[PDB]
Amino acid sequence: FVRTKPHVNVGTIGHVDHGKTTLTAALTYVAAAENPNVEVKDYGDIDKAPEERARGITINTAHVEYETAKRHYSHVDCPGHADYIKNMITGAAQMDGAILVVSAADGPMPQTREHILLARQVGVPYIVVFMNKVDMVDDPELLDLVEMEVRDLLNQYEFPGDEVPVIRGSALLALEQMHRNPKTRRGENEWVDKIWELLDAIDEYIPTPVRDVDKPFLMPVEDVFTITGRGTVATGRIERGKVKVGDEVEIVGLAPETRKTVVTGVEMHRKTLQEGIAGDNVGVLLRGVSREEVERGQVLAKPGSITPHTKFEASVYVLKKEEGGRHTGFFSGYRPQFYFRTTDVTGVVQLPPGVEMVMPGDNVTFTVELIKPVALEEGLRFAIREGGRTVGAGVVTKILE
Ligand SMILES: Nc1nc2c(ncn2[C@@H]2O[C@H](COP(=O)(O)OP(=O)(O)NP(=O)(O)O)[C@@H](O)[C@H]2O)c(=O)[nH]1
Ligand SMILES: [Mg+2]
Ligand SMILES: [N+]
Repeated sequence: FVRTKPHVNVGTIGHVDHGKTTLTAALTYVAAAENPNVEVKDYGDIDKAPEERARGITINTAHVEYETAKRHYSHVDCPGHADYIKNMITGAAQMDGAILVVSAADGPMPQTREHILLARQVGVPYIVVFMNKVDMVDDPELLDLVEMEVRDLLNQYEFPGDEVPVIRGSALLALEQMHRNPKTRRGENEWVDKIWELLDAIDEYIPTPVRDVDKPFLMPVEDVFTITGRGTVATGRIERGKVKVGDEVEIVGLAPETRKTVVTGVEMHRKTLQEGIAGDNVGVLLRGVSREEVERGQVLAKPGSITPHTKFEASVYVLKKEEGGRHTGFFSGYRPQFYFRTTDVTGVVQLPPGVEMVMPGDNVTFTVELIKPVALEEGLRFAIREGGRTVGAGVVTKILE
């Protein structure tokens, strides 16, 4: 992996079937007619898992690479199915900016809201909107109506909704055009120009993040698998610092105790790296651990730079039924799921002696006790889900134990 341009992590979010995967595929084809380094990815190359073919939806987050003239992108395509929100969050947790896909035909839908909300509670700082399937919507009035709703929906979850770029296009027709002529450059085709229009927005609207490569190494693990000839790979986006082959690193969280290992390889999009730095989306080849000894939700950290915790105080907003949350309140003993970056863990809600009940729409402080240790830190935003439903959004305010 030779690096020439700044690197940025983007991805696709939005409601089920709105066209996130098709857009992703389209992006690779369009980009590759300019930059020959870009490897094109077909629809089936992205939704490739047997279970994805079987069920006809995206299930796993896929990582595709493309590039523009200005920057190198790692793109994380997420599922929109309500049942795979867990995966969407882990994808979003790797994004420096997200492309919210919204179908012009259907308008914003329940996971349009939930994905914006969750993107925030995993720190996604910027959103561009791609209004898709415009080739099915003749009436300009609705298109304006759809934009209006999306811009306002973003304003609710504290995104500059009146400001975000909203690119109107058709992911399918661009992708069809690139299939008919892969050498199709900018300007020759109106649909392919809409993708360029999207690419331009990402280039200019989504800024390259400030990344501290001097702080202790920290990579939240998004995934773990086995490379047949090499070993166990933990993947993820390096949050800070650097990792080289030969470094001792600690696997932190989700197990009773931390374990140390030696990095024996580092790869970004299958091209081996010498070193991995903050921002990079890498695979870290770990030694002496099977894929049963590392998992999604743990972090790789500079040995002893991080202490996992189980108990904290949070400032929490409980969603209203209208925002897709609970219809009724909960008491102490409520045992929902908590999502921090790529981590997902059961915790126990313990309210203050005065507080007997927490109602939807309430802002409240309580203390949470997790059933496994996790890499936490003051100020870390998180999400609460339970019963296939996002119920709350909070932030750690004080680490207790
Ligand atoms: N007419 C039209 N159909 C489109 C367009 N983009 C996608 N579609 C169709 O919409 C369907 C869903 O597209 P897909 O990319 O799978 O959506 P998704 O958002 O990735 N779904 P999921 O939430 O499962 O990941 C497919 O049948 C696809 O062909 C478009 O621009 N125009
Ligand atoms: Mg998809
Ligand atoms: N996928």
